[PDB]
Amino acid sequence: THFLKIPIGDLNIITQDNMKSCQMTTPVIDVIQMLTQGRVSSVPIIDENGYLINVYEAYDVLGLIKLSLSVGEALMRRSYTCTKNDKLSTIMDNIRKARVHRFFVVDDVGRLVGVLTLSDILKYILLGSN
Amino acid sequence: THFLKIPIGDLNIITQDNMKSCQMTTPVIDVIQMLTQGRVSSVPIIDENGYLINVYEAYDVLGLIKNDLSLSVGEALMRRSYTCTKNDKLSTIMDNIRKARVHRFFVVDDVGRLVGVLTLSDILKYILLGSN
Repeated sequence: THFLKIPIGDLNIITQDNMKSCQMTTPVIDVIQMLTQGRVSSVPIIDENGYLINVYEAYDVLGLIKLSLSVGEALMRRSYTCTKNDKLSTIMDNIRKARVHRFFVVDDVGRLVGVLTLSDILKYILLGSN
Repeated sequence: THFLKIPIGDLNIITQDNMKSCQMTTPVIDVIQMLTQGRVSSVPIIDENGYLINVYEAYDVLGLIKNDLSLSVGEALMRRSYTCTKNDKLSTIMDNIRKARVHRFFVVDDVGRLVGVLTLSDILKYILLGSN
């Protein structure tokens, strides 16, 4: 019950592997390949310096086709994140509301530092047994 | 634009692989193991005769924890405030996936029994192959 108030940065649950990113100039078709090959349902979109500006989700692709155009153009006019300091309690709530499988972790300036997956939260809970 | 009107049962996208199920009496703690080991975010709840009863999600688990996770799936369902057939058109299914935000759609036959599943991942691969 006390683990809920502990900052995720100390919960040994954030990972920095398999979080390949894309850019405003990345073709959608290329991002689809990233989603399928990487077993992920969303890819982070950052700039040249590493700042997280948004994300491209498998859902967006479904809306897109009711190809080669970049991610920027694909999101043109159509209808998330946390820091290592946030508490697991508020994060689990935001995950439920937004219904996403990955919460990207950004530093104090907005740069992508890691990712917190729903899978790792569940495993944390599973071990919560014992 | 014509593939959107084709029934998924003819799109060679439905699978019968990783789809282990559970029951109303299955302890949530056991369900959590299925989600993690199967690398899935939801598990189909079926009964003794194969009928699809409901679906339990990882999001549901997060709900129970604002306490003991040995409680059955049945009881857990009480604390929370999906499906299709091989005849449904791809267009209808992609819209429902988008609106409900799920990664898997369980496929049932005409009698309501689970016969397979349709993952978002496979829909994407189907789209990707659109590079012909």
